[PDB]
Amino acid sequence: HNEAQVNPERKNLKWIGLDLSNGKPRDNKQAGVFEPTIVKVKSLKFATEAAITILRIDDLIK
Amino acid sequence: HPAAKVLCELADLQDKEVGDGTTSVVIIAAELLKNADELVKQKIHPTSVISGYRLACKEAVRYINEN
Amino acid sequence: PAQIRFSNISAAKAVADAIRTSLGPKGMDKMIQDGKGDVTITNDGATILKQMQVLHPAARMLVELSKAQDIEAGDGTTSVVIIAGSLLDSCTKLLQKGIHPTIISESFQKALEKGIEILTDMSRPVELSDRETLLNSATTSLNSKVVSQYSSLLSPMSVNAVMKVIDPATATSVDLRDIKIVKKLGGTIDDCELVEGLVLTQKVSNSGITRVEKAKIGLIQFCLSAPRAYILNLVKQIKKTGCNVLLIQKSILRDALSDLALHFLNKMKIMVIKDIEREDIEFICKTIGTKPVAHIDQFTADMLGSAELAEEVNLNGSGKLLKITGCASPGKTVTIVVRGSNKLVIEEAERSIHDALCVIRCLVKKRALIAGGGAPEIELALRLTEYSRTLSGMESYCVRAFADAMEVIPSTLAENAGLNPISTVTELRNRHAQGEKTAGINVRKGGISNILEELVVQPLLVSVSALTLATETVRSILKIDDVVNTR
Ligand SMILES: Nc1ncnc2c1ncn2[C@@H]1O[C@H](COP(=O)(O)OP(=O)(O)O)[C@@H](O)[C@H]1O
Ligand SMILES: Nc1ncnc2c1ncn2[C@@H]1O[C@H](COP(=O)(O)OP(=O)(O)O)[C@@H](O)[C@H]1O
Repeated sequence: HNEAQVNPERKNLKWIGLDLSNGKPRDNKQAGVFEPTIVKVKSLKFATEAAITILRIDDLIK
Repeated sequence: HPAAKVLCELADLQDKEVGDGTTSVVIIAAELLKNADELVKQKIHPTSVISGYRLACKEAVRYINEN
Repeated sequence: PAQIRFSNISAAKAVADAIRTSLGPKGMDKMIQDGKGDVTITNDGATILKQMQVLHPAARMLVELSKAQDIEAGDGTTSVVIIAGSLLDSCTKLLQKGIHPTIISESFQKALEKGIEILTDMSRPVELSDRETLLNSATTSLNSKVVSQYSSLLSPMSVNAVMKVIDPATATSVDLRDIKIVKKLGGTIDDCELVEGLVLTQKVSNSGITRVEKAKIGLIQFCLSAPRAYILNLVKQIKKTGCNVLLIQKSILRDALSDLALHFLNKMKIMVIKDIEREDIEFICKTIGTKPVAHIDQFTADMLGSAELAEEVNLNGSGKLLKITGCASPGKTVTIVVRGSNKLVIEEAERSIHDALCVIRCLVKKRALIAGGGAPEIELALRLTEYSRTLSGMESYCVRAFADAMEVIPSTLAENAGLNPISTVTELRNRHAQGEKTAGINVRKGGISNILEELVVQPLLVSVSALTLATETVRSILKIDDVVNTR
């Protein structure tokens, strides 16, 4: 994914997934492992919210 | 633990929202908490950390929506 | 003597420190598991103090400070406690320096009067009614929350209730008595409406007529009881007087209206109303003008109330309310019809309305205003220090210590903003000395600057009352010499 940014021509190298069978990097859009965008986006939102809420609850002494 | 209570509550409501992702959201939240604790150990106030996390999420959803 | 003064100082400072970091819009929230399984999660100082265990007298006095500041103005509840803690810590040095507490108390009183007069004379007051600036202050208070999108639905209605009756109470100040409040579960937030006079929200179920223009109103708290001697007499009295709307009080027995009594009260189809909260009973009595009499014999022709319209109309579709207008002296507590299917749009709406009514009354008690964000505190810490330099005598050091202890509020405000507290508070002090009054902190934009970009703005009375109460309580604590048990 570094080459997806430094190299402006290797744009279609971004979906290199994790091939759990052979344990090697693998183009994953061709492979077909897929996730709904809403799932990832909203999970990121909730992870951030949970981290923020726990991190706010700090100013205690015990 | 009350913090565990909050984390499990967020995981459960996320499950009720979309379904898959509870384990991923819990793992990511724990990793963020560990890293933020390491940061605040270095004399960075948690409010700056929280603002940075919010900015990072706001930028990450935009990056995903374009790629 | 001093052995108990030190204990009081330590206890008060400890109970103030436990809420020190909760100040500001970026206030950090707390979680104290002191109880029997209490999940404490909030950043409001008042609730933390009132839920905190109170064992030392000094802690009780500080909680009383919080309560008095809340009732007086409703804002800066944590501010007064933090100021009191800072003052106590500052005067600890004076006490160990050999100054008798009477000198400290007198110097604090002089500092109080000087600070009050400097804070008000060169502040920014409002001259005309200027409902625009009241709306602006409300928006600075009513936005950035769940009720932010409902500001244009809640603040203008409160402002209209204010302009409807400019109550000449406490120097023509709009008090807590504009137009009596009601609220009913269900509906939507858009269903809010302003009423004029007494309004009933209790359940009524009459299949006949309950709508008469000359709505005579009676209050017979004496209901049916299990022994005919004192059962049917009230029906005859009502029939002779001709009352159509008579709320029922169950202060005698639960069986307020039995089947036979209801059928006897069904011949005129009198309005039946139950479950009236006691705090609103006297408000309703003074609204109608009738007396809260629980005796049927005392009930006479002079007991008849005044009304113009009384309908059990299903307002907003499914909201059954009884609006009454043209009474003797209505206007018990500002009306906001809290309608909403959601739970949060009820409790948060009511809390925001209470904050708005407090701040509106706060600005009408005195028409001066100051810019928040630590500007008044640094201004005091500068001007009172200048005074103490000009002030003679040995109390000058006590006045200087008072001024210095007044610096905590901007420091903690900036610390909760993540800035380096010392550097930013002293930079603000320099900018304030060489500049203008309105220099404050920009907490939620990452920086320090003037108020014109910020315009947080708060009424003068919140700061005035907080300062006055904090000084009075530190005076009282300092004058304490011993506490004795075994009454
Ligand atoms: N064929 C696959 N190859 C690699 N990873 C996969 C595959 N199928 C699913 N995953 C992984 O499963 C994860 C989501 O499953 P998970 O969150 O454990 O489900 P649940 O939320 O029900 O526990 C994703 O992070 C995804 O990477
Ligand atoms: N948006 C803001 N920008 C700068 N300062 C603020 C802002 N909001 C509040 N403040 C300051 O922070 C203080 C918060 O008062 P606080 O004691 O927290 O009230 P309460 O105890 O009712 O929550 C106020 O005195 C105000 O001057």
